[PDB]
Amino acid sequence: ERPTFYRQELNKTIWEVPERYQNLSPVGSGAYGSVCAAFDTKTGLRVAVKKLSRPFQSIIHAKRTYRELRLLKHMKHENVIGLLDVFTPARSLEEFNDVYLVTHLMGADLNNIVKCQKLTDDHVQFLIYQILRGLKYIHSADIIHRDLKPSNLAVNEDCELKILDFGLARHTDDEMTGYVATRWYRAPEIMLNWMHYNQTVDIWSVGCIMAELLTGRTLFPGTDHIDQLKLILRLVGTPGAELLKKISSESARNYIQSLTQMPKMNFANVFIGANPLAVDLLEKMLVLDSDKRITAAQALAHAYFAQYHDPDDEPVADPYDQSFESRDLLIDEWKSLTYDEVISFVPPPLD
Ligand SMILES: Nc1ncccc1OCc1ccccc1
Repeated sequence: ERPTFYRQELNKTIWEVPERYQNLSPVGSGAYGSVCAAFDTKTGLRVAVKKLSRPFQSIIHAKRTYRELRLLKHMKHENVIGLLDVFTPARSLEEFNDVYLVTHLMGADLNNIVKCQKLTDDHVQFLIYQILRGLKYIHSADIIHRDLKPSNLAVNEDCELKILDFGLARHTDDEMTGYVATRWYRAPEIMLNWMHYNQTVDIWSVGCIMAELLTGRTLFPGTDHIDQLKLILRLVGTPGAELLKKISSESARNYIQSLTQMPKMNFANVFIGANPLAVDLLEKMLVLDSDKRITAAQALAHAYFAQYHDPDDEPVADPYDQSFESRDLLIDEWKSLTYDEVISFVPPPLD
């Protein structure tokens, strides 16, 4: 039942993994955590294996670990990263200390691929279609990604795309500061914390990505939070009184009102030469009032995607119980929860 493990040291650390995984080779330069590429001899799949660092060192870290495992176990969709395997060399709860996770090896992300360059309209159609397809799935389970950007989108030779690296740990203030890609795709309401946010923040990110694929340029490359807000408001216009009401921070509401009023620009003269159907879709995504943005399910039926739309093949997710987020537990309790999820894991059918 229990497989045989073997040990080796790599650039760093003792890795201890089932024999099925061969040819471990350090990847990412540690940008993704401690990650090795490998070949899984049981599936024939090229895989990424992550060893979690100090998963249970604190309450906050124990919960993070549990959170990532729960989320990865839930997701089963062509356009979303899933879990191939999860293991520990530990034989009991008492000795449980390390957690390893296994997924498809991704090669190129959309960032380091389309760096500084425009795509053809049919490629924009197909890439945005798949993002919205994965997002309909994610949103139907009441999961919000929260951090969509080109670097979290993986694409292979045949233009096939998966969404990766969900928002699982809140960013520091410093990484959100200045002229940084980490902030350029973020909805204004969450960038300035105007109000309680919801899944519609992801649709704002999609519009920012779509614009960039059409022009080859960052849509809102702000030098800081406030510079970025000015770039946004110049395009979509300053808030009307209806939206101002919904901003529950008095200080933010007050700052917005200090600004000279501006009308929404003509998108056809911004995105010169673009498919009129693409322009129409951009206007429906890039709307300041989040209540009024188009949803993923609605966008999928938009005429821009007539080439790819298939209502019988755009599935939704099983319900996802997130009650644990409200829950306050000891380190050892989070750890015991995690062990149960490791132990109960069943791999996906190879078909
Ligand atoms: N899939 C990957 N491809 C290349 C480098 C890193 C990758 O993912 C790291 C990972 C593995 C397991 C769970 C979560 C993240």
